Amino acid sequence: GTSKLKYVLQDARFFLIKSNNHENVSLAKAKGVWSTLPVNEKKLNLAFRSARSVILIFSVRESGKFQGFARLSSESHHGGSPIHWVLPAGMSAKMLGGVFKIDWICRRELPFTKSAHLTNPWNEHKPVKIGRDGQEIELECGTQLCLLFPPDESIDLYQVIHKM
Ligand SMILES: CNc1nc(Cl)nc2c1ncn2Cc1cccc(C(N)=O)c1
Repeated sequence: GTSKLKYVLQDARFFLIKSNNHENVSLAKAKGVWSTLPVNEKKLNLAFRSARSVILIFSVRESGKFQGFARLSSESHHGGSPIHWVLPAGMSAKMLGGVFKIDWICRRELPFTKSAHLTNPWNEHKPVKIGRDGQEIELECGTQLCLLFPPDESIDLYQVIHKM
């Protein structure tokens, strides 16, 4: 069902994550980690303390889709085997230092064509697919967007609710 999902999304904050390549999103799904640029890293650390759930909604650039969504389980931390991110033109690897742990809520795709009726007040009411990496999505639009994804029956939200 969707009752536990709605509970997790209750009073959550939502952020759009734009990745330049599929390889890093695949790595994030396999390992439960994400790294972003320092400007967005600071925003996510502040949000993590402020909200019962912080949700990252992922979209690979030029894919025309979202690839899933996940909940932050930690603030960013440095120190660990450098994740073997595929670095775009000038990512320095030092800018992708700072690793957040995430718990996937949905690893299924959603095409942008399915979200065309959702606009984001925090980005001038443009369609929610439009936005830069780290753009915050207002609560009602973010909740609706997450509910549009196909159910991911491989995920049990029971352990996620306990992190809360
Ligand atoms: C593992 N984390 C990531 N992996 C990849 Cl492949 N792309 C990411 C990313 N995080 C943000 N992006 C998008 C991006 C790429 C280069 C420059 C900017 C800029 N704002 O100038 C933004």
